[PDB]
Amino acid sequence: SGNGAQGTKFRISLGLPVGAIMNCADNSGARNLYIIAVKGSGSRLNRLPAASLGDMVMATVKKGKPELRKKVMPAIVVRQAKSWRRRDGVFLYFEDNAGVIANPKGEMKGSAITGPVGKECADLWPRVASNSGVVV
Amino acid sequence: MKVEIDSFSGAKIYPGRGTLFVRGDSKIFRFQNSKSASLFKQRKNPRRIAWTVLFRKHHKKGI
Amino acid sequence: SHRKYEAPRHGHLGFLPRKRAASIRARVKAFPKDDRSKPVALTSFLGYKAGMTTIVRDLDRPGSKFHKREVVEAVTVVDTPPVVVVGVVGYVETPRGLRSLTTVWAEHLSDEVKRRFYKNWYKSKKKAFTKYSAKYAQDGAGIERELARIKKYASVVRVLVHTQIRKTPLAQKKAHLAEIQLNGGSISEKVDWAREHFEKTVAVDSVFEQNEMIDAIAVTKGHGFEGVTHRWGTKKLPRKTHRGLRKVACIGAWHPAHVMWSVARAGQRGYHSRTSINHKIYRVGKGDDEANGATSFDRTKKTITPMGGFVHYGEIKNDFIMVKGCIPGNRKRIVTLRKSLYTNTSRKALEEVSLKWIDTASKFGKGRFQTPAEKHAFMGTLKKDL
RNA sequence: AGUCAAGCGUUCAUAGCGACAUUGCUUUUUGAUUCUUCGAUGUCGGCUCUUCCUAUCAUACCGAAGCAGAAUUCGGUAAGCGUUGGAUUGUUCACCCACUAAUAGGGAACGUGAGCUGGGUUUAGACCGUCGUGAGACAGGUUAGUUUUACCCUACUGAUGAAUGUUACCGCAAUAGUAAUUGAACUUAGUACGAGAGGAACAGUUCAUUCGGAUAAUUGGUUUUUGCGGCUGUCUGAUCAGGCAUUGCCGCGAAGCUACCAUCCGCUGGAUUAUGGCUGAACGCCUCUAAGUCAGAAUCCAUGCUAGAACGCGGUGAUUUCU
RNA sequence: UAAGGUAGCCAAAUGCCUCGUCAUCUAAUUAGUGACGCGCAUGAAUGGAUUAACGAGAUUCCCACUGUCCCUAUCUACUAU
RNA sequence: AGGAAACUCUGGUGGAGGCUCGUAGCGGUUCUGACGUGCAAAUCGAUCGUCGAAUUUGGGUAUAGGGGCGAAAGACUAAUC
Ligand SMILES: [Mg+2]
Ligand SMILES: [Mg+2]
Ligand SMILES: [Mg+2]
Ligand SMILES: [Mg+2]
Ligand SMILES: [Mg+2]
Ligand SMILES: [Mg+2]
Ligand SMILES: [Mg+2]
Ligand SMILES: [Mg+2]
Ligand SMILES: [Mg+2]
Ligand SMILES: [Mg+2]
Ligand SMILES: [Mg+2]
Ligand SMILES: [Mg+2]
Ligand SMILES: [Mg+2]
Ligand SMILES: [Mg+2]
Ligand SMILES: [Mg+2]
Ligand SMILES: [Mg+2]
Ligand SMILES: [Mg+2]
Ligand SMILES: [Mg+2]
Ligand SMILES: [Mg+2]
Ligand SMILES: [Mg+2]
Ligand SMILES: [Mg+2]
Ligand SMILES: [Mg+2]
Ligand SMILES: [Mg+2]
Ligand SMILES: [Mg+2]
Ligand SMILES: [Mg+2]
Ligand SMILES: [Mg+2]
Ligand SMILES: [Mg+2]
Ligand SMILES: [Mg+2]
Ligand SMILES: [Mg+2]
Ligand SMILES: [Mg+2]
Ligand SMILES: [Mg+2]
Ligand SMILES: [Mg+2]
Ligand SMILES: [Mg+2]
Ligand SMILES: [Mg+2]
Ligand SMILES: [Mg+2]
Ligand SMILES: [Mg+2]
Repeated sequence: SGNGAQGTKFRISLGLPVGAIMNCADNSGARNLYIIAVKGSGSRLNRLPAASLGDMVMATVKKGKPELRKKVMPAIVVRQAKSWRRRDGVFLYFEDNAGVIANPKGEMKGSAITGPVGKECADLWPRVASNSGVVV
Repeated sequence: MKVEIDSFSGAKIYPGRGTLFVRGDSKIFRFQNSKSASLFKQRKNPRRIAWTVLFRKHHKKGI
Repeated sequence: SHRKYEAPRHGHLGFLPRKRAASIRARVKAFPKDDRSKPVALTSFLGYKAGMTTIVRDLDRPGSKFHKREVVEAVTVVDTPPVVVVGVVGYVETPRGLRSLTTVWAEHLSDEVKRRFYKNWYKSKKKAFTKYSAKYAQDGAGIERELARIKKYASVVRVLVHTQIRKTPLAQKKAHLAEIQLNGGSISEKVDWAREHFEKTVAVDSVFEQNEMIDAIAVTKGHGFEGVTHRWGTKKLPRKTHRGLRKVACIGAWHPAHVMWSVARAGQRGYHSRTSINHKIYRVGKGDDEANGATSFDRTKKTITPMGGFVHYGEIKNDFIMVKGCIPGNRKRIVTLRKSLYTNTSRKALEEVSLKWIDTASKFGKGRFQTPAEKHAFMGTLKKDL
């Protein structure tokens, strides 16, 4: 996350290390995102930088439009599929890993998001919360 | 606090118990335990599992 | 040459040596600082870890995003039968530290406490404190002058107490005996309080109250001899490692030509005495009370014991302390609670806590029901029920 | 790393630099040498793991600036704490991608092979190029090529234990160790400052990074609970109930163990360093300093935490008769 | 000079400089592939160039798959005791 | 069946090959696994190559040391080359 954060995020269980491939939820013409970095991640020997829901990552478009491929761009994780605990203790998880493509400040490249998004990402990013249909 | 109902077995889910599962069609399922969760992800039908509330309703047991 | 990539040190050196504890009851190494203004009160208490459960409370944190919203928290229950005061002792302050000079016991000692001075109680004449009891039954002669000696000297007073082990489902029959410091008034007031409380009981609410941050002192659960990988958290070696891979590769350089003390090695894991601080008391529950597990929001009369009892412990028919989180030690272990050595504001030790709901489902499995009445109402009648 | 200061820096030697010269330090370079080792000290790199140094990259507190703010640069006390993930390369080194508060430099027989690996070099097989009449040569390139032993002593990690009248309980605390770390968001505040562009900080709040100590209520994992159920083949004449299939296989699976894959917790007092000062002479003035003294750092010592001297100690209970 | 390397091929297992230059492959490639050739020192039965099929041969990439790894945990038998 | 003819096409039959998958067999790729004062002066386990022949193999017989034999490794010639 970092710059465009609107408040804090309680710790979500990390489920997306680098090298992971998630789906592209928005209509920016990309199909999948390939995670190469996690913003705000710490430094430990041999530990992969792992991303959770709501975190801003650096990703490349492995499959999609050639205007988007072969370059690094910021993305935002909106669906995790690794079970995490909320403070009301419900363990929840989606059925797929999914993110959207955004600018470094948080404004989305696309305009609409398919599928649900996590509210722990919606509250952190309002532009994701704007184009989100259903927020769970 | 709310006591939710199991989306597979109709059991009562107390706070901090069981799991939740959001499917790609934005539908929310709730499981009291890994038994019902694994049966759900095995795609079993609750009307054929003899201990489910749906089964007992369908067979008029305790009805 | 230098280590190629920096990495933090595995393990903590202030918790050395990782040996078995001397006794099964952890020692209170430090008590809260005294002040000669407050009434005579204890500084600690003894209980037995009965197990864990969950609560639901409405969080009051003005600035959190879950302010005035319900959260579920893991608590642990300490079964605390009311302790019994048998004896006090005073300590003078020498240039070599504190030193006990006297010990004044109560007249009548129960069997459950005088079993502590025996290894083979079943074959014994039970002669223990029998001449000290004959030292009693005069006017006061062989007792009152030692009490006045503690008044004249002994600028720190500790009270000998012992648990009531027969009130718990444990099969021990031999109570635990300990010293608890007094932190009120003058030395004369302390020893007068003790003399009045001889052969008498002290309840846990006379020392503790709700929303108080306490320290839990206990001996952790034993795990025996353990390798370095789990004992210290070192990295597992790669798969094609001859002579095993749950090891530390380099245990030191050529020079100094010795294995260092700071090298992580295999040995005993667990059964170390630990002190975990800043644990908030959520409920000071009374055993002389039904609906211990009930709240003002729940209002269904159920005690704190789960369905089928606590696993490996039993019932909580006595008083108990529900304290937030994990404490060292396993179930059935003697646990010494202690008041905080300092006053912590933090906007978290000052949060008043009111519970909404307490979990009483069975911990022997994935329990669906909180009460047998609820279970029977949901399931209807059965074949055993006619 | 200094000393000097011709000049650069609009102006100005010294904010920052600094020529021509000159004095040193180091042993992480490569040399030089041949003292030890050729009746063998296992030899490159990586992995792993600990400690040490400071010539400090970040963090704490400060001083200086051609320091308005922001950003940056120089320097001091400081090694307490941390200093990453990857593409290529056997590499050390290197060069890029990206995160980060930062991605500082080194030593420990160029740390570490009875710790690993064997990619490389460095036996024997083989190929190419050049050289050689030839056998063959090549710090030229390529491919394939056995990595042995601890049960001994010490060291370290744990575990007992004789003797201190016996035995039991409760204690004290010499000594030794010690730990927490860093960032973001809101607010301060679009405020101070600045012509504008831009654009802070203290306090406070909520979270988070790295680490550590526990714990198993919940979630997840594990299944010889061979606990229940199901399935294949065969055998017990069939049925019921079972045997075997190196735990036959599959689903669920309590208990236990366990995970930043789960949850909880991780203290406050003093003395100081740098530095800034007070009073105040020396030197009738002036001066943080000479006497005296104040505040002050992630520093040190305590509080706290962990062991408890098995030749450190205290209090207390009972102390044997027809061995 | 006896003849001066032709046809072809190439930083090739053969190119010192060299991690050669360009393109592609990747977020990033001293690797790989396709090109270029004044080639230290390619080259024609010292056989040259190419080649379907075959290969426990060497090398790169892609899909699938996974405890190889993030980051370890648990279980069984036989040891060790 | 087609075609003017040359001959082409379709469906069967047949059962060829130093073909192929894969046993017994023969061999010995990788784990650089186990063991490594071993069960063993070369083994064990799994993973593998090949498996109708340029195959595997018994017995008999021939070649003998600067000699033999060698689908050629300076390999083998009684744990000796
Ligand atoms: Mg690594
Ligand atoms: Mg090193
Ligand atoms: Mg270093
Ligand atoms: Mg090996
Ligand atoms: Mg349980
Ligand atoms: Mg020499
Ligand atoms: Mg030698
Ligand atoms: Mg020698
Ligand atoms: Mg020798
Ligand atoms: Mg040696
Ligand atoms: Mg210094
Ligand atoms: Mg050296
Ligand atoms: Mg060694
Ligand atoms: Mg090699
Ligand atoms: Mg060779
Ligand atoms: Mg020649
Ligand atoms: Mg050579
Ligand atoms: Mg000390
Ligand atoms: Mg742990
Ligand atoms: Mg489970
Ligand atoms: Mg379990
Ligand atoms: Mg003055
Ligand atoms: Mg030519
Ligand atoms: Mg060429
Ligand atoms: Mg590669
Ligand atoms: Mg090429
Ligand atoms: Mg040639
Ligand atoms: Mg081959
Ligand atoms: Mg064949
Ligand atoms: Mg074949
Ligand atoms: Mg075979
Ligand atoms: Mg073999
Ligand atoms: Mg081997
Ligand atoms: Mg061995
Ligand atoms: Mg040869
Ligand atoms: Mg031979």
